[PDB]
Amino acid sequence: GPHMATGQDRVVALVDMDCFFVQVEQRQNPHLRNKPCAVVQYKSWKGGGIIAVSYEARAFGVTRSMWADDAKKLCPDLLLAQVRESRGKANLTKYREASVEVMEIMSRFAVIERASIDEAYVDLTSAVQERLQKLQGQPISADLLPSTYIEGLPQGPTVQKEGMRKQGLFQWLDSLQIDNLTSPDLQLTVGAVIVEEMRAAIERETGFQCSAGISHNKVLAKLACGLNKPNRQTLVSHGSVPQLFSQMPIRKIRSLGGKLGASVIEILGIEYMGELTQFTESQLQSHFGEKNGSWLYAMCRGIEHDPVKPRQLPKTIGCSKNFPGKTALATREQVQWWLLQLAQELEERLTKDRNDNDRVATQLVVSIRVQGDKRLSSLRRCCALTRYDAHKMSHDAFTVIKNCNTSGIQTEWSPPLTMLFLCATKFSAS
DNA sequence: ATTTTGACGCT
DNA sequence: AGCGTCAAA
Ligand SMILES: [Ca+2]
Ligand SMILES: [Mg+2]
Ligand SMILES: [Mg+2]
Repeated sequence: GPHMATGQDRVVALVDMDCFFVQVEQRQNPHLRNKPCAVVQYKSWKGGGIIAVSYEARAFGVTRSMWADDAKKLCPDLLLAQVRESRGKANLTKYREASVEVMEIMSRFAVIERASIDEAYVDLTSAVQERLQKLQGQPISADLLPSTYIEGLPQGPTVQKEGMRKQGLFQWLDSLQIDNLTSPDLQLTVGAVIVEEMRAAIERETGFQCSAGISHNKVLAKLACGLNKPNRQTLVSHGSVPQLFSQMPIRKIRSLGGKLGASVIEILGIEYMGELTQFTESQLQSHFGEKNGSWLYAMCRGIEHDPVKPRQLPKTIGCSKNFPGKTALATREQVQWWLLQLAQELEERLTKDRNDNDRVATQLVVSIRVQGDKRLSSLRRCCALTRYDAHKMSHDAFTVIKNCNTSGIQTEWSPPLTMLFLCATKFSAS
């Protein structure tokens, strides 16, 4: 009752660029704008593997992970842009730089947590309080929320999408109590006003469109973001949670898309997130462990406490290449040549990182997979990273993996290597 | 033969 | 420290 916390203390947004790599290529090549297009890596094997797809192409059924030849079967007029290749491998530099562009715009508004190359969480609590004192009890106009959906509305006693959006927003604003500065729904609404402004700034200054979720925690912000894509934002209030969760498959909640979510479904015999409310915390802890149990118990009620971490920069810098099927590396020289290629790209990125962000990596992680191994990594070993020098780094990696060669012969490597991975970690200020 | 990434938990 | 899980374009 009067003491049960409700997790309404923060305003958190999640901003996710729409079909990010496609928008990077469409900005660069206007011929691709407003067309079914996709971004592909490599070209030789089945036309390349698709990694990003415009909404126009998704309408034909084109997806990520599809081979371009197969996507062309679904969408004969599909346009393709190829990821740059350098030193024999895919090079993602253009997209990393466009991402930095967007994160720097977002950082002007608030503390952000970089969640991936194209997504960031935003803690808007303080900015919301400032906007609320500036507003001075003034009602919030629908005009300040031109692309906002209110999850769960309209409800109760037009057939076009934008009509429904405005009806729901009108119901929400009609209800709002702008008299109380501590009102969580008012705080979320002001959050949404700020996110509209941030999204406008991103589009004005980069050309890129994005979607956003606004709620009281990261999990609900992330779920909200996906409810109305592309180029829209969705507010998920605390009161919307019971109905939203009553038909929400467990796997849709972040961290439950894999084995743990599968076990929640199997062990408890449920399908939707709301059904979790019928278990005690101790029951959930018994099945899924103390940490997971407590998390599930609060989450199914819409409550989560994971903070938006102040981290705008990635914590590791890695380079990896697969050598699938018959291309697996079977000679010592091949292995050394590819270690050099990886180390040269890594050196270039590390040097740029040191100049831009005043830090230096101190550990080099080398990972390999051998033909036959079921796991993603067959071997992970670390060593000192003392100089941003590709020849030294490639030598150190070879030194640390050379004992993996079963082969009795000199020049041959067995079992053949199907993957190489170099990752610089453990950054220190410089 | 999705590939190339990046964060975080367990022990 | 090394391994596993979950997620991203
Ligand atoms: Ca995206
Ligand atoms: Mg995303
Ligand atoms: Mg995606």
